[PDB]
Amino acid sequence: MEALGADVTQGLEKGSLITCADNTGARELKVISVHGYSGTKNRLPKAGLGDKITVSVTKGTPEMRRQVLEAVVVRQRKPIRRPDGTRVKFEDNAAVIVDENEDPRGTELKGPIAREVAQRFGSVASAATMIV
Amino acid sequence: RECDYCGTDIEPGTGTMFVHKDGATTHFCSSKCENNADLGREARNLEWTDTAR
Amino acid sequence: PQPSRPRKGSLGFGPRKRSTSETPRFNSWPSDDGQPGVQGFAGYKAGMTHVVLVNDEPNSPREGMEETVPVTVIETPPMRAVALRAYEDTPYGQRPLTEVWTDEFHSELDRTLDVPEDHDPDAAEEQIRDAHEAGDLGDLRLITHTVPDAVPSVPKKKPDVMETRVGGGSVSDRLDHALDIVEDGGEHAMNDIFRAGEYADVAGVTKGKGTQGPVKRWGVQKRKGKHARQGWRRRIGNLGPWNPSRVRSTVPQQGQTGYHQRTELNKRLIDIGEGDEPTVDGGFVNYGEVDGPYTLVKGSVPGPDKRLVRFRPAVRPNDQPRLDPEVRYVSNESNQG
RNA sequence: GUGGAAGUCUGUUAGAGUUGGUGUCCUACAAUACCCUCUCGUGAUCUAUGUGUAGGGGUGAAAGGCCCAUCGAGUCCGGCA
RNA sequence: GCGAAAGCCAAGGCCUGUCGGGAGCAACCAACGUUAGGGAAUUCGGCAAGUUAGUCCCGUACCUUCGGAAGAAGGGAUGCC
RNA sequence: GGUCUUAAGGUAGCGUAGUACCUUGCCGCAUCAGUAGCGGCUUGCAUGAAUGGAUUAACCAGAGCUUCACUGUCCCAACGUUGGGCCCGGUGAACUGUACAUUCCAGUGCGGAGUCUGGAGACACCCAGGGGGAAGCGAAGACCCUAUGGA
RNA sequence: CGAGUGGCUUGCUACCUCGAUGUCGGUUCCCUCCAUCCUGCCCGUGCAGAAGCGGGCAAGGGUGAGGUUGUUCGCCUAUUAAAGGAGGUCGUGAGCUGGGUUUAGACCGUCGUGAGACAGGUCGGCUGCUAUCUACUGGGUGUGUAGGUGUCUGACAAGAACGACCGUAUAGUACGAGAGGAACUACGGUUGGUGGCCACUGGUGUACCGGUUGUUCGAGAGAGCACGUGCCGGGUAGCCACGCCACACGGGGUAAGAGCUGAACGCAUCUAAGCUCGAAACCCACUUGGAAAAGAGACACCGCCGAGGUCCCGCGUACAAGACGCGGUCGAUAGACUCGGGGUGUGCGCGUCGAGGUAACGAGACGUUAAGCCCACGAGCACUAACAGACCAA
Ligand SMILES: [Cl-]
Ligand SMILES: [Cl-]
Ligand SMILES: [K+]
Ligand SMILES: [Mg+2]
Ligand SMILES: [Mg+2]
Ligand SMILES: [Mg+2]
Ligand SMILES: [Mg+2]
Ligand SMILES: [Mg+2]
Ligand SMILES: [Mg+2]
Ligand SMILES: [Mg+2]
Ligand SMILES: [Mg+2]
Ligand SMILES: [Mg+2]
Ligand SMILES: [Mg+2]
Ligand SMILES: [Mg+2]
Ligand SMILES: [Mg+2]
Ligand SMILES: [Mg+2]
Ligand SMILES: [Mg+2]
Ligand SMILES: [Mg+2]
Ligand SMILES: [Mg+2]
Ligand SMILES: [Mg+2]
Ligand SMILES: [Mg+2]
Ligand SMILES: [Mg+2]
Ligand SMILES: [Mg+2]
Ligand SMILES: [Mg+2]
Ligand SMILES: [Mg+2]
Ligand SMILES: [Mg+2]
Ligand SMILES: [Mg+2]
Ligand SMILES: [Mg+2]
Ligand SMILES: [Mg+2]
Ligand SMILES: [Mg+2]
Ligand SMILES: [Mg+2]
Ligand SMILES: [Mg+2]
Ligand SMILES: [Mg+2]
Ligand SMILES: [Mg+2]
Ligand SMILES: [Mg+2]
Ligand code: NA
Ligand code: NA
Ligand code: NA
Ligand code: NA
Ligand code: NA
Ligand code: NA
Ligand code: NA
Ligand code: NA
Ligand code: NA
Ligand code: NA
Ligand code: NA
Ligand code: NA
Ligand code: NA
Ligand code: NA
Ligand code: NA
Ligand code: NA
Ligand code: NA
Ligand code: NA
Ligand code: NA
Ligand code: NA
Repeated sequence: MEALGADVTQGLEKGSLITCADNTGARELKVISVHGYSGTKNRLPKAGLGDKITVSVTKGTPEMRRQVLEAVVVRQRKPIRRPDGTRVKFEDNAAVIVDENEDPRGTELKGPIAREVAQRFGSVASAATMIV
Repeated sequence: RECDYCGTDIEPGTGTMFVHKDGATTHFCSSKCENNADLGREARNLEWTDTAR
Repeated sequence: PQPSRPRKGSLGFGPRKRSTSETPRFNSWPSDDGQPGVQGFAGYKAGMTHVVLVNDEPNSPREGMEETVPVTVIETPPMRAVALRAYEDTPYGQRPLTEVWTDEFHSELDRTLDVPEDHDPDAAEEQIRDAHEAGDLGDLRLITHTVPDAVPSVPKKKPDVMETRVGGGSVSDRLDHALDIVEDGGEHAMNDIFRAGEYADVAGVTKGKGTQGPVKRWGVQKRKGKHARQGWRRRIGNLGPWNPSRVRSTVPQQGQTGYHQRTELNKRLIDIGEGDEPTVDGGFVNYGEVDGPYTLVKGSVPGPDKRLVRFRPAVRPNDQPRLDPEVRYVSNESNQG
């Protein structure tokens, strides 16, 4: 994919439970895979900012519960680095469900989103409130 | 830049930009400042703080 | 079924033992393109700091913006060519032929050498040109050394002598260029060779760590799960299979780590200044204060502070040199805090 | 409210026991030990001293368990070279 | 302090759970401390470690042999002057 | 089959069971995914009434499973503390030893060789290490058969 | 139907070990094979494109993570360029583990008159050793080459030092009715591996500073113990990774292959002679090692009564011994002092305030006070200590 224009240190692992940042009817999401990433013996699969992941819907509406959907990491607790060296950490870890073309399945986005996320997924970005 | 806790000029190419649940942004110049706020202290009461000076 | 996995560590920096010279020695040299010149310098490592810059790279979308880069400060006071060494071509490789020296010796070159008293700078020269007429004149390299005295932070005075290579247009030209550099007093400086923006190779003898286990020496795994509370925590499962009934060398074992030579590839030169523009507040920890001839290097460099590190114009550069990058802000903020 | 029953609870009171660590030890400190962990802990409780049961015999809330580091038949000497 | 509990201190006892000297004292091991983000992916198994904790007030499900389940769970308080 | 063996011919329950070969039985719950667990079903290879059947509150260092919480169990390791470890003084054993012995790759041999054959490699001595080999050391194999053996 | 190769499976055989060659599975760590899953170069196609299908060369590199099961096997998920297979005593227990097989205890079913059995199932059930030789990893002492200092050379040896993916432009282009949809080339990034480094972020930091519970030294002041810090907050240096830097291209020769010229065979033919091209593979390149390379090297200078080295003294850019490196008054090597830079976070005392109380008394608040305390760093500074001196050497 296109450069994030920032250095990331993965804050997630396959199996990590995170927050669903949208009105999709999903509240809790469970990480499952990481698009375009193959690890190495014993290394548990790492997921960080701006990564197209694969998710299992953990909590929510009885229609959305247990659905295998794709999504994008929009916030995380581990510090990610910008060009000027500053670090950037968020309150929680989260991602917004996405479809095949990579357009949000939900309508609006809850909470902020790092500005670096815009460059990889504009359709998600052009639907954002705060872009830190 | 200037620290949103202590108020001391922040050295370029140094620091963390914390982002809150609401969306607000807070630049800290050090880990000392971060943990001093995570306790519940306000930069005003801390004497060594420039905000307090 | 035994999932695959690459080996632990490289068999290319072996045998992992202590180095023969605390001074690095280059094995390869830059080809003879432009005008005649010396292909290397040296200086002593001072420390780390960041310098803010303007994105140079014309293919960086961010081109022209602010950008903080890590820089290893290094003191590079003028070195001195004390002689011209010439090798000849034999069916047994290349062998030294002779040396042509000077008379003006540094007040302390005797702490290492048995400084010459009666040399013949004409007959050797003579013999050299004669080898050239014959067509058996292999490359030309100058015996060079430093002035540790010039760096206060560096405790040592006893000069670190070492041979750098001269390669120019024709062979004749650089033979002379060589002769002249020497004849005077051999004095030369960084600017004479390098230029900010350019790419260089920094060789140096790494920080030494004594004997260490395989975990830290080869990146093997400590024991896991229940295995770790058993009486083995940081040692491999086995030294090998039944047959061949022996332990290979390819198997990671305990040994000497650090203080090995490494010629770290493609290091960029941010700026080459003089004075205390780089020095930090309080002082470069475990090193001291910098003030004088220096060089700023992008990234890390082999060895700890005070160790001699040699420069050589990158022999296998990937990028075209983007000369004299704009330096917007060099941090002097203390290292302690 | 009083009363203070109980093979009752909690419990490193004392004392008794011995679940996991498959730790430490494994030419030991020790021919069964150390440490943490764990169980009972007014009762079919624990304990000292005295005293009774002897070898195809005792004793056994029974595991062929125990009867002096000796048990699907103790130990000593003899039959025996 | 509930306490023959912890912990700290007397009285009394001891420096004899009886070889010592030196190295910021490496690898390795044994007891153990702390580890960002993640949180059982480790593993036959959460083995090991950890988490909870004392007292008071509010409050308490299924089921039940009506004894219990129950300290269920869940919620708040706690210092000093 | 719509009586024959042998006296009767499985009733209440319970049921894929710590009993079910087939077996990972089928359906469901649960999970991204569940030879697991639970519920239902059940012709039960080869369940069943004091050889006790079923049901069940309470108790349990008893066996399997799930969730919240928790964490260096793991991702993936780091740094630290204490006792050793290492160098010096003092004290001072045991195991084990046909002989020779600096080996390595092949070969060959009672078919698993440092010692044969052919090559390769190898200056001697020493310190530290984790144990690849000596089919390493320890125990006249408990497994198997043999003995006109034992209990 | 016919010919074969390998030695993963299974079976047969009874040569080898019963004065013992520790089981299965797993783990860890190491070399290998090719019968190639991916990656590189090819061929054919029922080859428009894209996507596939079949074959060829090719072992550089990769070939991962999880759910049930002791499982191997295998079944399932989501990722993936692909998640290939096999050998090394079915590699590895003087490495781990001990879940299964297969001791002794017990239950169920089946069989049995019974003791008791089972190639049925289930619960519980132990992992000894101080390495002599060899082997390899690292480290030293001698001898040989036959005085010393410094700089070299390079027989040879090691490397995967790099592998792969996504994206942008080329392009909505070639091709195609349409749908759909390439490439050469140029860029940017991620991932795995690799080597090094600590400005930055993070960890540690029982150096350090502060808060506070219990108790003891009468109170106060200041301290000890609470496991090797009581607990809690903060944390320098350093060491680190979760932090940061660096890791080609290109030549040369070839394979599968595409061709040229070309005869045997007037023709034709890529081959027979000859020539052009062509793989992630091979050789160089590039990194590391390397005068003990017995052909035991080369240069330069000093010296053979004297060059140089050892012990010694102060210390480390080095360090388990040994070794290595620097300094020694012609000095900043270490300590002290002082600044500089940092860590805490406002000291004792006293003044005022202080809910209250007749008073005694009074927790605490403010000021004094960016104070008090503290430093594994830097600088200045010969104040102290680097003094005395001994030894070897052609
Ligand atoms: Cl995955
Ligand atoms: Cl392990
Ligand atoms: K045998
Ligand atoms: Mg694994
Ligand atoms: Mg620092
Ligand atoms: Mg800072
Ligand atoms: Mg009781
Ligand atoms: Mg064990
Ligand atoms: Mg009695
Ligand atoms: Mg029995
Ligand atoms: Mg007796
Ligand atoms: Mg007995
Ligand atoms: Mg953690
Ligand atoms: Mg699991
Ligand atoms: Mg436990
Ligand atoms: Mg069932
Ligand atoms: Mg009956
Ligand atoms: Mg031989
Ligand atoms: Mg026998
Ligand atoms: Mg038998
Ligand atoms: Mg008999
Ligand atoms: Mg036989
Ligand atoms: Mg053996
Ligand atoms: Mg082939
Ligand atoms: Mg196609
Ligand atoms: Mg290979
Ligand atoms: Mg085996
Ligand atoms: Mg294997
Ligand atoms: Mg072994
Ligand atoms: Mg064993
Ligand atoms: Mg078992
Ligand atoms: Mg079992
Ligand atoms: Mg069992
Ligand atoms: Mg042992
Ligand atoms: Mg203490
Ligand atoms: Na242990
Ligand atoms: Na042990
Ligand atoms: Na009553
Ligand atoms: Na115990
Ligand atoms: Na008897
Ligand atoms: Na007898
Ligand atoms: Na004594
Ligand atoms: Na019956
Ligand atoms: Na830990
Ligand atoms: Na061995
Ligand atoms: Na066979
Ligand atoms: Na034998
Ligand atoms: Na095994
Ligand atoms: Na290959
Ligand atoms: Na599996
Ligand atoms: Na074997
Ligand atoms: Na064992
Ligand atoms: Na095993
Ligand atoms: Na080529
Ligand atoms: Na030599």
